[PDB]
Amino acid sequence: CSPGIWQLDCTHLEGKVILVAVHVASGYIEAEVIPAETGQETAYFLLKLAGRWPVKTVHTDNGSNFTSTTVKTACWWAGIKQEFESMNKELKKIIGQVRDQAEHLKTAVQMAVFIHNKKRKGGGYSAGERIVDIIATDIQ
Amino acid sequence: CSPGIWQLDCTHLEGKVILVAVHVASGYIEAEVIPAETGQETAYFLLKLAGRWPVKTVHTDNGSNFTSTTVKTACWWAGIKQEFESMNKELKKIIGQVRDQAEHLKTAVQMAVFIHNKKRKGGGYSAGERIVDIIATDIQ
Ligand SMILES: CO[C@H](C(=O)O)c1c(C)nc2ccc(Br)cc2c1-c1ccc(Cl)cc1
Ligand SMILES: CO[C@H](C(=O)O)c1c(C)nc2ccc(Br)cc2c1-c1ccc(Cl)cc1
Repeated sequence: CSPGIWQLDCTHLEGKVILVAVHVASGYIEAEVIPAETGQETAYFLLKLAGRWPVKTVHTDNGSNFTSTTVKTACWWAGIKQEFESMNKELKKIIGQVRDQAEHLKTAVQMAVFIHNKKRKGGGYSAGERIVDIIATDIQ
Repeated sequence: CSPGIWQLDCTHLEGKVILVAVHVASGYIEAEVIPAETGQETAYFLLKLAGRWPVKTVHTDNGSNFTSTTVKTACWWAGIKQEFESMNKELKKIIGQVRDQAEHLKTAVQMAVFIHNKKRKGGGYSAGERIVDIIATDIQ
């Protein structure tokens, strides 16, 4: 599985929208609570993600997510292409587990991302260790 | 220079606040436009950063930035310690250069972060390549 492949989806919780990007080869996650499922939020999230990792292609489970000119302009600019688990259920589990530790869901979501990315898998490395290892190896 | 060291500061542009985190050993940047310079925004940004990279210690040029219980609770939770260029001027340059390409400053800022992190330095690697190389080497 290519190191440049990400999957991006939205989930709903507490009337709010959680955008979840998963680095496919590693299981590493970035996520953000957005006010609305909009082309503009998606484009913005893509720019942010691409500035941080070498994002080559993005997949989704809802293709209509990527049809706005706003989104296609963000991929154009960042040089991203499209195509055309669930680690989303596990993230939601974690969120429920830490939910009480924070007032705002947005805070709980970042706690859950932290926990997911740092958890030793294979009982081995964490997803946070695997992404860095995968991308460095691909560089050299 | 230890791989776990980050510097975090706020700048002002267009009446808005830009929080800038710099990975010291590599020059890699993460940044975000926040509505207000608040303990809560800083804590939230720290949680997000720590979920993504192995953040051990954070430095700042304004120590009072880190005195709220809100912020100290985020470091406590994420296991971050404190202490007690400018690549901020260069980021501001980039921002001015792409400013016209976007309506919202927040969008321009992410474009500038992208450009900064992908630029081949030493004419060599980009900051995005160096951080991954530094952190992977430190893992193995
Ligand atoms: C960053 O937003 C937090 C939240 O959504 O609950 C928040 C907020 C909004 N207010 C706080 C006030 C005092 C203290 Br002590 C901690 C917080 C916290 C807080 C909650 C959990 C952590 Cl790990 C760090 C800070
Ligand atoms: C994401 O927020 C953008 C901005 O701050 O200017 C935005 C916004 C807010 N609206 C757009 C509407 C149509 C088209 Br085409 C592009 C955009 C864009 C846009 C601007 C630049 C890029 Cl690279 C991608 C999208």
